[PDB]
Amino acid sequence: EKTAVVIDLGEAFTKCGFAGETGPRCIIPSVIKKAGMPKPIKVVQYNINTEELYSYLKEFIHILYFRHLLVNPRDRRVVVIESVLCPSHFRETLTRVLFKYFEVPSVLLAPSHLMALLTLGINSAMVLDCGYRESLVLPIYEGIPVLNCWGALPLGGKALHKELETQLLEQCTVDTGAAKEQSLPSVMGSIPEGVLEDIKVRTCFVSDLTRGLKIQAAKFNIDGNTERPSPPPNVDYPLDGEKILHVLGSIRDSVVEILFEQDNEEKSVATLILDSLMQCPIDTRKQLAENLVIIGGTSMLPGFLHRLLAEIRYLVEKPKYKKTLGTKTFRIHTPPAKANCVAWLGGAIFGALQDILGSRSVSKEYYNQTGRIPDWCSL
Amino acid sequence: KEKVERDRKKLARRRNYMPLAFSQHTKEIKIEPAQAVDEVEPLPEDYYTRPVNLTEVTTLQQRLLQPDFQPICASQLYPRHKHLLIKRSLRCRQCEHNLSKPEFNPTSIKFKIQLVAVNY
Amino acid sequence: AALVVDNGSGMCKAGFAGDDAPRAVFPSIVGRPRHQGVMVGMGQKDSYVGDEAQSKRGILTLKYPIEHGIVTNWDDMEKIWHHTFYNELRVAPEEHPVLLTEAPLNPKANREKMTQIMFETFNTPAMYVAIQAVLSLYASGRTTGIVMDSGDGVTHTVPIYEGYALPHAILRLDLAGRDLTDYLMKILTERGYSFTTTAEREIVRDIKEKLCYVALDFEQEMATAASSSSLEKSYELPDGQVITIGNERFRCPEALFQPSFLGMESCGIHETTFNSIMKCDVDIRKDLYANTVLSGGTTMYPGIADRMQKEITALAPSTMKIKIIAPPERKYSVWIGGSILASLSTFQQMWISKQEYDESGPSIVHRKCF
Amino acid sequence: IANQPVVIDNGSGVIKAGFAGDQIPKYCFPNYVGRPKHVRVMAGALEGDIFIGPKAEEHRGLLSIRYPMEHGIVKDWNDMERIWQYVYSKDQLQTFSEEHPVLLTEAPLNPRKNRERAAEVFFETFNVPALFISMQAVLSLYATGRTTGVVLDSGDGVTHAVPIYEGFAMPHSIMRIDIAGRDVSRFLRLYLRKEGYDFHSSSEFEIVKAIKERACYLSINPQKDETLETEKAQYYLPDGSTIEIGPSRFRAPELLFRPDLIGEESEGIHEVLVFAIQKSDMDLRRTLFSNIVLSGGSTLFKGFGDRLLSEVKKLAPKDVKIRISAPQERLYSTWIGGSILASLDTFKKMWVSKKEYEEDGARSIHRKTF
Ligand SMILES: Nc1ncnc2c1ncn2[C@@H]1O[C@H](COP(=O)(O)OP(=O)(O)OP(=O)(O)O)[C@@H](O)[C@H]1O
Ligand SMILES: Nc1ncnc2c1ncn2[C@@H]1O[C@H](COP(=O)(O)OP(=O)(O)O)[C@@H](O)[C@H]1O
Ligand SMILES: Nc1ncnc2c1ncn2[C@@H]1O[C@H](COP(=O)(O)OP(=O)(O)O)[C@@H](O)[C@H]1O
Ligand SMILES: [Zn+2]
Repeated sequence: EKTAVVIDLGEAFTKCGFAGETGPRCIIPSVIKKAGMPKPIKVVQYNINTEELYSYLKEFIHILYFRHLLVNPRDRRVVVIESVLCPSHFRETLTRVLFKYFEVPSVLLAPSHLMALLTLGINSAMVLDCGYRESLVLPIYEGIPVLNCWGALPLGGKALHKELETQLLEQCTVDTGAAKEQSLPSVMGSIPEGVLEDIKVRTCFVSDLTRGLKIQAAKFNIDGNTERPSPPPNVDYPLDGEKILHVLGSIRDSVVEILFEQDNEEKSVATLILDSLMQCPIDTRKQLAENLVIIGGTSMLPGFLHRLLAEIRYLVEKPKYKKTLGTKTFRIHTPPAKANCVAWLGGAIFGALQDILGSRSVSKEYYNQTGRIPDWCSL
Repeated sequence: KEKVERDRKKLARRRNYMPLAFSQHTKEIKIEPAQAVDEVEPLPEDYYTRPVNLTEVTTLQQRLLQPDFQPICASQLYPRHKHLLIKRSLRCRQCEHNLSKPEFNPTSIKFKIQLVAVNY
Repeated sequence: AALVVDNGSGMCKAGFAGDDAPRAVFPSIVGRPRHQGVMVGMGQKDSYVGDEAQSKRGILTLKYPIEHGIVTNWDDMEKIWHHTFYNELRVAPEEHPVLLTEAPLNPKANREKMTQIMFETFNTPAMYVAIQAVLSLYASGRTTGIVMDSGDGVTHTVPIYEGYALPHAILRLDLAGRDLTDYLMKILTERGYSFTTTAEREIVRDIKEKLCYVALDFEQEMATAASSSSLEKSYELPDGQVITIGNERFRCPEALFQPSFLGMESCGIHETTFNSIMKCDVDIRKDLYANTVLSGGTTMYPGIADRMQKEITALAPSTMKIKIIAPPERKYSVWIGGSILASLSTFQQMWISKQEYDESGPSIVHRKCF
Repeated sequence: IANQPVVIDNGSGVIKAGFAGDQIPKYCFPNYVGRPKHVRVMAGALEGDIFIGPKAEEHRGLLSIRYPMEHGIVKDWNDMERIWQYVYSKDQLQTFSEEHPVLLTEAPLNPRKNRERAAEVFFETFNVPALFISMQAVLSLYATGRTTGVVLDSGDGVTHAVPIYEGFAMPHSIMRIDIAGRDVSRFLRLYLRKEGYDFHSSSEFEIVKAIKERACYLSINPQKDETLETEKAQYYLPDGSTIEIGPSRFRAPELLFRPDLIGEESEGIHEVLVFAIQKSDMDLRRTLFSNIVLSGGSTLFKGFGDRLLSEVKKLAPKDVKIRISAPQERLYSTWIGGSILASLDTFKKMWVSKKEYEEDGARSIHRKTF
């Protein structure tokens, strides 16, 4: 047998490499540069025609299997990591591309949350997945994902990128280099997603709960006269060479707060753990609480894990969660690989198990015969 | 253990003896599970009231090229080995062979079997 | 060298003959997971059993294989016996002969199919089925006297005088520990604390065992429960959440003494014990009043013996002296009897062999049962 | 006071109000409190911080929906007081609560604290002449006009099966499971995300309930419809955008009849009906199968009666007549029953007067319930 390849198709970035390795070999933006198109189209797009999606995935998988990885597709197996409740037609297409065009031996559709649990070694743990599109949580108890007690909110990368763009356009101060030393607002109508992502990573950080709670009430201005903490210094960011955008200190520590803002509904990234944990079985409560896992690149943002764990323990004392989750000890697990590449590492650890892989995985001979991929929906 | 269990279960179904007890039925490796920290390290108080040089911190593109330990600072970021390129050979569905390349494709523009639509 | 294996509906007590207490005591349950179409993680057992299923209650649907001392699912019971011999006891069933326990006045198919498995599946050298009540007397070193062996599955009253049992005087009542556990859920749901799932029912059994106690005067206890909050005790769940059960503490075990609460329309555990003695011969009644034994874990309720004495004394004549026999080890009263029986050299002859089973069939058990 | 009594159904999803004289409930509005989604500091926004029923439906996308009652139990009492205050508003009824007496319809086997607090509010906050808490099941029979009948009342919050024979309800044969219409709405949202349409917001949960109510058919065989390629019927949203539901349409409400699929440990809607009949005495079983009544909104699913009949038949004994008599007004059946009950002169005796509650104590409401 040969070392099975692991792919993990995401909206922002795709993880790729081989099984039984310390981390992924290639990690790249999930896009393709088609002739005529100035900006490259995104390879994973939900709610489009199958033929157009088929062509994009055919183009992308080709780049992964030749330019990034150097190996024959037909020779060795595949371990496709994809999140639970991934759209039906997308997963059906992705398999149909691998089985028909590339003619792979067998694909294994592992849920990202159960794979993240294997990397630690613990059999039972709560898993939060703060991705690009949606920040999803799914309790895993001793190998069994509990779909009953699922939770998701659109407070990921996309929702954060959009919030940054909005704030920058309000307090817009750019030095074009054409008598634009004076503050010039909205010279460009929209900012490209590639720039916004680079600003987010380098400039913006996650504030402490004490400082963050003041920032929330400050921008609200709820019958108070200038009750904001002192912001960090303003950082100057180059746009397309000559144009120098002066990023305000307030924007850096306020952009993140949309994730941890209550917004009346009581629906934050913090609340989603406690909302799910309260809905879980009464016996499983204390085991899941003690074993928390924080995957996804959105949680890589500096000082996110401290704010989350703090915001949890504050929301615990709130009267809604005070009865059930009152006297619970919330402890976070530190996975071996980085927060972005926890999902991938599980699939590699699973891919190394040649004996179990072949049995669980769906063979091409079965797919060609039936034409029915197994899912958590009815058969 | 699961393979042996699945094999034993499968050969029992294939036999179709209804689990007939002819003979008597029935070293361990134990990993310690990772310890959960009570409080994760907070964001350093330096980040508050300090000028951020965009030269010192690394962009996403150059962060992600070193995935095993993608470092925020530039001083940590080490140079990775150069990525090897591929020499493609085409094979059809109905037909067998089609075209291919030599064993010394480095500094060579020769095809072992030249085949193209413009050449027929 | 011989094995005693009590097949109780609540807990399966198994061990070696001659030993003081049973070696392995685990809850008699099979844990099948609430699996979706999503793939399962590693270290996955298709069906968990006993202490393993008791650890992994959260996800697994707990299904008791024996219902009212009748084996409903035999495939499940086979998996428990496989966990009993091979894993729990660490002994081959082919080597040692196995003594099992059946409740009195059970269906004939139960004893028939029980022994068939032991002889064919496990290939045991000898197999003897015994009445749980008959064994329970040996524990107290008493040949004479009636027993009120109330289990999780059933409660039965077997009067035995001078080492001779009265079969027609035997009375069976379906009211037992599991019905009380089911009753306790309903009245806890009336207070506020809702328990629905099979895993939650197991937590309600832990609440029952620890807090619940038998009241001497129920009407007097309800008056004190209403006025003062002295009887109200707190219990911590597996979750940090704590609950204050209140009057429902002593309301649960009352159902034993008056089944009207459960709504069975039957005689109480006190009244059935009296009725059984009255069905017996007039002469021997004296000793049965003097030697009334309480066996099983449904007679480990704090102050059942005091309430039992009071209720029997009222029904029984005034001149008679009513003594209730409550030994410290009531839970293991069925097994400890089995250990004494199996050890005795006389019992060596009473064993049913494979040769005897092969020639006659499984019907031989009905002749050599009791 | 002789003035006409006000019937009010405490439906988790939709509360139905009106006078006892009316043949149908004039005022029935959704049971949820509407507050502005964005925390309003500024002027020119939604004022009051309270939007109930038709006002909420108008400005739905702007507000944040919070249901005060979950699984037939009141979680937030402050919210429920505002809802009952809106029942006695200028919008609906337009009367004094102090003048007219009241009839509540609490689900069976609810917490006793739920009934006690419900009475306290209606006696203290509103100055009611008299109050009477009743079972939802018992009312449903008055509406149809038959004494005997099992009532499978599938509401939004709770689905319960109560067998009543010749005006006698067996309280032990009652069966209650939490998997109701609201859970079907929750599971449909999950399958809609599996089709690739997110409804993350609490306002966006309301349109999932509308999608369910509009287009969701129960297939007689679920396995055949899954293999068959769907039409993918388009539904139009409030904004104007179209969504192709496809296979999610039929495999969402299936979770009523088979709740193990998602991973919820419950019996199922076909099972609770049969179990409730089988739990009752053997003589009545035939008549209870011969008289089944569907109540509530979570029976109006297209081909519910067709599936239930088939699923009941295979579980029920062979060659037994099974008549599932659904009225045309299933959603409003529970209220019509109360409206008839309230009109009768016997109701005058049944309810508890305000002075009675002050003198007798707390028990007064509980003891007069039945
Ligand atoms: N200390 C206790 N106090 C009250 N109830 C108890 C106590 N211990 C156990 N119980 C209850 O009574 C039952 C006793 O079961 P036990 O361990 O005696 O096995 P069993 O299945 O009843 O066996 P057998 O029928 O042979 O006696 C338990 O299932 C539990 O519900
Ligand atoms: N190393 C990093 N540091 C900070 N932010 C990151 C880092 N890597 C990714 N991110 C951000 O978090 C997001 C993570 O998305 P990702 O989990 O890779 O995608 P998906 O959820 O589709 O699998 C990216 O879109 C990016 O904005
Ligand atoms: N026509 C319909 N088709 C399908 N489901 C419906 C229909 N009407 C109502 N429902 C469902 O039933 C619920 C109404 O329950 P309802 O009968 O008001 O309960 P209750 O008896 O507790 O008042 C709605 O919230 C919805 O989920
Ligand atoms: Zn060809």
